[PDB]
Amino acid sequence: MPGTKRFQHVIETPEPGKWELSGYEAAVPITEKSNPLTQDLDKADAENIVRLLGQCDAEIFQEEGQSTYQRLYSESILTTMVQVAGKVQEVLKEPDGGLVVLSGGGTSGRMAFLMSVSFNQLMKGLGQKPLYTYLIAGGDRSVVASREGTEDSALHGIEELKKVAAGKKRVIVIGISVGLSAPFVAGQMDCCMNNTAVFLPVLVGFNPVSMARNDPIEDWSSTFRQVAERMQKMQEKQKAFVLNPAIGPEGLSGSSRMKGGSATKILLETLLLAAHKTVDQGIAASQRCLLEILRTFERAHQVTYSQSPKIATLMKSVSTSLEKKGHVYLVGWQTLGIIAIMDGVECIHTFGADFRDVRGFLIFTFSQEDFLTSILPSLTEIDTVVFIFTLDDNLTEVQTIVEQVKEKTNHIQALAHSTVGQTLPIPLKKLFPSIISITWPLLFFEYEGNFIQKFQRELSTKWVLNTVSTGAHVLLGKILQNHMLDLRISNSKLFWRALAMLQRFSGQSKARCIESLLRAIHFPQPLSDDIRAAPISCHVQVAHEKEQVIPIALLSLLFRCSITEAQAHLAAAPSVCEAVRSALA
Ligand SMILES: CC(C)(O)c1ccnc(-c2cccc3cc([C@H](NS(=O)(=O)C4CC4)c4c(Cl)cnc(N)c4F)sc23)c1
Ligand SMILES: O=P(O)(O)OC[C@@H](O)[C@@H](O)[C@H](O)[C@@H](O)CO
Repeated sequence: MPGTKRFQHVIETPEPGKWELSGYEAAVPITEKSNPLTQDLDKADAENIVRLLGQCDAEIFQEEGQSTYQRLYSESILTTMVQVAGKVQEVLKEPDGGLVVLSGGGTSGRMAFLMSVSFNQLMKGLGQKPLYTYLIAGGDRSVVASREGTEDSALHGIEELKKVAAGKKRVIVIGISVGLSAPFVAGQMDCCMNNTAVFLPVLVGFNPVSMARNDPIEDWSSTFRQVAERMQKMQEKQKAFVLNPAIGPEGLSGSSRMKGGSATKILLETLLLAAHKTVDQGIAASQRCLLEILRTFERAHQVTYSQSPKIATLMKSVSTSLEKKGHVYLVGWQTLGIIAIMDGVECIHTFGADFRDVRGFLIFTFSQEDFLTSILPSLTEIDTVVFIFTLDDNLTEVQTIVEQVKEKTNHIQALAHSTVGQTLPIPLKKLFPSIISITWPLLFFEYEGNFIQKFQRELSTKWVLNTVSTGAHVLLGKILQNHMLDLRISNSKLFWRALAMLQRFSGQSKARCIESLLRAIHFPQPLSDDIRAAPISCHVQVAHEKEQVIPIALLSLLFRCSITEAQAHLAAAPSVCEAVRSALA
């Protein structure tokens, strides 16, 4: 019948109580799983929220059991990291015609950008020509934009790759897809494997290859899984590498911007930084140089979450201000301001947020008097402003801005990073009662910019902002257990997550879940056989433009009613969330 092949590969909903015994749980990609830790994330008070996420973040460094999946510290993973370091050296010693591309969609693209710059800086601080570049799906504007649709073409990945790679004779392509999912990266990897004379592909994500996506990609013939499997075969002869430790589920299910993005920086900062440090010394990069770096990042989690109490407070404030229809400002310097901007933008697609709700500023790129003349005017009693900087920053700029903002609102807070024994100028201190200062131990360091200190700081801020933005929205009641039910379907991945979420919460067959989702999407059009057989992109393109699709679908299924009926009931409920929970009892 129509739609049987489109949906053939969706696993059937199990019968009640047998989610485990059917083998269904074992098939959920680690990156899509419900993290047992956060099953009641929707009931946790702010303090618990910080704790539960700091703990989800911790799983990044948790060791492999004695049967189960390789992790970061597993010997097979570290070996792979060393051999890739190795290949990145060959290219470092031959910089004419050599290039290193970091590539992904969404937050994977954003991570790739930050790291391309950092390592380009390093090469320059040492007077050598920069060999790094990045690619992000949808081009360079995607870096600071919510543009979830752009990851779904393999040809557009290959195109961007052929662009930045022309003329070059040795290119290392680091494709980053947390879920081993993005067609944008899959095409790059396959192109690489078709021309190894020039290309060395390296795939980075956090599922076993047996859980890589196996869906048809609409402009292409292999699936991400086949690609990743061909890469794996090639690794024995060292012409492709798959670097894919399990780090455990996200605290918020499928929100791969969180642990996935952090583990991405962790994993590649470590490996690339080792690669540089050790070319100098004329030594093979070793499992032990990586280890040093890895353990440092691991201390960095402990140091960051030492400050948990004031992380929770900042959260409580961010939430209150969102709850009163107010807005949130994340102001910060150099690289930390970027991260601030990446985080606010990600709340748009993650939580259904207006871009003003949580937004970031680099000193988007609106600097001193400009910020004070444009943004400063229109503030309010109820708004929250966060200042994010290090004690190596233009602290004059800082205190100026804090001052004027002080008058507009009281809900300021700061995130301040120091080397131990640095101190706050006291006009800055008195301006923040409960300041969040993270003081870093002294560490020995090879290079001028002290890159290992940037990496620590960037990561620690990422964790703080991710945890704040995410738990603020959970406090508002927007999250259902540990799932974001009411997401906007803007790509094929998100279509499949919507469907799976409808199987999970309704408990009903796949045939019905699919029907109810396609009806909610395409309403007022009825389900014809064309619609049933359409490619997934046609569903996406229509769902992208609507509201509450997935809750309308769930209601229809829970009441056994039409879309007309479920819509009227959702309109008669106090809120989306109230209606859904209600129906679920
Ligand atoms: C936990 C919950 C709600 O049950 C859930 C959430 C999301 N996905 C699943 C799930 C369960 C079983 C298999 C698959 C397969 C998934 C899906 N693969 S697919 O697109 O080729 C196929 C069309 C579904 C997928 C997706 Cl959507 C993202 N990443 C990976 N690696 C992945 F395999 S998600 C998923 C389960
Ligand atoms: O890295 P992946 O698995 O290919 O995911 C790439 C993008 O879908 C993903 O980063 C998305 O933008 C984030 O909002 C997830 O929280």
